[PDB]
Amino acid sequence: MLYLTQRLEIPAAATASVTLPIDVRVKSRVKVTLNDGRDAGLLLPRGLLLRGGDVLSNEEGTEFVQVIAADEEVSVVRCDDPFMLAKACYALGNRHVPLQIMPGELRYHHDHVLDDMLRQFGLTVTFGQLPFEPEAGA
Repeated sequence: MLYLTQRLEIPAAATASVTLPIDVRVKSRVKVTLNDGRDAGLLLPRGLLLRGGDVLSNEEGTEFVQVIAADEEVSVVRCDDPFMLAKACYALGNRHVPLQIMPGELRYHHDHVLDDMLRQFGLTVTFGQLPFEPEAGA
Protein backbone atom coordinates (compact mmCIF):
# COMPACT_ATOMS: atom_id res chain seq x y z
CA MET A 1 0.00 0.00 0.00
CA LEU A 2 1.24 3.45 -0.97
CA TYR A 3 1.39 5.76 2.05
CA LEU A 4 1.91 9.49 1.57
CA THR A 5 3.61 10.67 4.75
CA GLN A 6 4.83 14.13 3.95
CA ARG A 7 4.16 17.31 2.03
CA LEU A 8 7.29 18.52 0.29
CA GLU A 9 8.39 22.09 1.00
CA ILE A 10 10.12 21.85 -2.37
CA PRO A 11 7.95 19.91 -4.83
CA ALA A 12 9.38 17.26 -7.14
CA ALA A 13 7.92 16.29 -10.52
CA ALA A 14 4.58 14.61 -9.94
CA THR A 15 4.23 10.92 -10.74
CA ALA A 16 0.50 11.02 -10.04
CA SER A 17 -2.27 13.32 -8.85
CA VAL A 18 -5.15 13.04 -6.37
CA THR A 19 -8.32 15.16 -6.54
CA LEU A 20 -9.81 15.85 -3.14
CA PRO A 21 -12.45 18.07 -1.52
CA ILE A 22 -11.61 20.41 1.35
CA ASP A 23 -13.03 18.08 4.01
CA VAL A 24 -10.46 15.42 3.07
CA ARG A 25 -7.61 17.89 2.53
CA VAL A 26 -7.76 18.78 6.22
CA LYS A 27 -7.54 15.15 7.37
CA SER A 28 -4.26 13.50 8.34
CA ARG A 29 -5.14 9.78 8.06
CA VAL A 30 -7.51 8.60 5.34
CA LYS A 31 -7.72 6.35 2.28
CA VAL A 32 -7.83 8.01 -1.14
CA THR A 33 -7.70 6.97 -4.79
CA LEU A 34 -5.25 8.56 -7.21
CA ASN A 35 -6.40 9.94 -10.58
CA ASP A 36 -4.86 6.87 -12.24
CA GLY A 37 -6.94 4.43 -10.19
CA ARG A 38 -4.33 3.41 -7.61
CA ASP A 39 -5.20 3.20 -3.94
CA ALA A 40 -3.18 5.23 -1.45
CA GLY A 41 -3.33 6.34 2.13
CA LEU A 42 -2.71 9.77 3.61
CA LEU A 43 -0.59 9.43 6.76
CA LEU A 44 0.47 13.00 7.44
CA PRO A 45 1.20 15.13 10.51
CA ARG A 46 -1.85 16.86 12.02
CA GLY A 47 -2.80 20.49 11.50
CA LEU A 48 -2.22 20.63 7.77
CA LEU A 49 -4.39 22.12 5.06
CA LEU A 50 -3.48 20.54 1.73
CA ARG A 51 -3.87 23.07 -1.07
CA GLY A 52 -4.24 22.36 -4.75
CA GLY A 53 -0.76 22.14 -6.21
CA ASP A 54 0.85 20.69 -3.08
CA VAL A 55 2.98 17.59 -3.66
CA LEU A 56 2.95 14.68 -1.23
CA SER A 57 5.59 11.99 -1.09
CA ASN A 58 6.13 8.56 0.39
CA GLU A 59 8.91 7.76 2.84
CA GLU A 60 11.24 6.42 0.14
CA GLY A 61 10.80 9.43 -2.15
CA THR A 62 9.73 7.39 -5.16
CA GLU A 63 6.17 8.68 -5.45
CA PHE A 64 5.22 12.34 -5.74
CA VAL A 65 1.48 12.96 -5.74
CA GLN A 66 0.09 16.32 -6.80
CA VAL A 67 -2.99 17.36 -4.79
CA ILE A 68 -5.79 18.97 -6.82
CA ALA A 69 -8.89 20.69 -5.35
CA ALA A 70 -11.95 18.65 -6.32
CA ASP A 71 -15.13 20.20 -7.67
CA GLU A 72 -17.57 20.87 -4.84
CA GLU A 73 -21.15 22.17 -4.71
CA VAL A 74 -20.63 25.87 -4.12
CA SER A 75 -22.58 29.11 -4.24
CA VAL A 76 -20.80 31.59 -6.49
CA VAL A 77 -20.89 35.35 -6.07
CA ARG A 78 -19.49 37.02 -9.15
CA CYS A 79 -19.61 40.79 -8.87
CA ASP A 80 -17.59 43.66 -10.33
CA ASP A 81 -18.45 45.87 -7.35
CA PRO A 82 -15.65 45.43 -4.73
CA PHE A 83 -17.67 47.39 -2.17
CA MET A 84 -20.58 44.96 -2.39
CA LEU A 85 -18.20 42.00 -2.19
CA ALA A 86 -16.59 43.46 0.94
CA LYS A 87 -20.04 43.71 2.54
CA ALA A 88 -20.68 40.09 1.60
CA CYS A 89 -17.36 39.02 3.13
CA TYR A 90 -18.23 40.72 6.41
CA ALA A 91 -21.68 39.11 6.53
CA LEU A 92 -20.29 35.67 5.73
CA GLY A 93 -17.43 36.04 8.18
CA ASN A 94 -19.84 37.05 10.93
CA ARG A 95 -21.64 33.74 10.41
CA HIS A 96 -18.35 31.81 10.39
CA VAL A 97 -18.87 30.56 6.86
CA PRO A 98 -15.69 29.14 5.25
CA LEU A 99 -15.11 31.42 2.28
CA GLN A 100 -12.92 31.59 -0.80
CA ILE A 101 -12.15 35.22 -1.69
CA MET A 102 -10.96 36.10 -5.18
CA PRO A 103 -10.85 39.41 -7.00
CA GLY A 104 -14.41 39.72 -8.28
CA GLU A 105 -15.68 36.36 -7.04
CA LEU A 106 -16.58 34.59 -3.80
CA ARG A 107 -17.29 30.90 -3.27
CA TYR A 108 -18.69 29.02 -0.27
CA HIS A 109 -20.40 25.66 0.25
CA HIS A 110 -23.88 26.00 -1.26
CA ASP A 111 -26.47 27.24 1.24
CA HIS A 112 -29.86 28.64 0.21
CA VAL A 113 -30.24 30.68 3.40
CA LEU A 114 -26.92 32.44 2.88
CA ASP A 115 -27.70 32.96 -0.81
CA ASP A 116 -30.97 34.78 -0.12
CA MET A 117 -29.33 36.87 2.57
CA LEU A 118 -26.64 38.01 0.13
CA ARG A 119 -29.28 38.65 -2.52
CA GLN A 120 -30.78 41.33 -0.27
CA PHE A 121 -27.54 43.31 -0.72
CA GLY A 122 -28.28 43.31 -4.44
CA LEU A 123 -25.81 40.54 -5.20
CA THR A 124 -26.42 37.89 -7.85
CA VAL A 125 -25.73 34.45 -6.37
CA THR A 126 -25.35 31.43 -8.64
CA PHE A 127 -24.29 27.81 -8.28
CA GLY A 128 -21.48 25.66 -9.56
CA GLN A 129 -19.46 22.46 -9.20
CA LEU A 130 -16.08 24.13 -8.71
CA PRO A 131 -12.85 23.71 -6.73
CA PHE A 132 -13.10 25.27 -3.26
CA GLU A 133 -10.11 26.89 -1.54
CA PRO A 134 -11.36 28.72 1.59
CA GLU A 135 -9.22 31.31 3.36
CA ALA A 136 -6.67 30.00 5.85
CA GLY A 137 -8.08 29.46 9.33
CA ALA A 138 -11.24 27.68 10.44
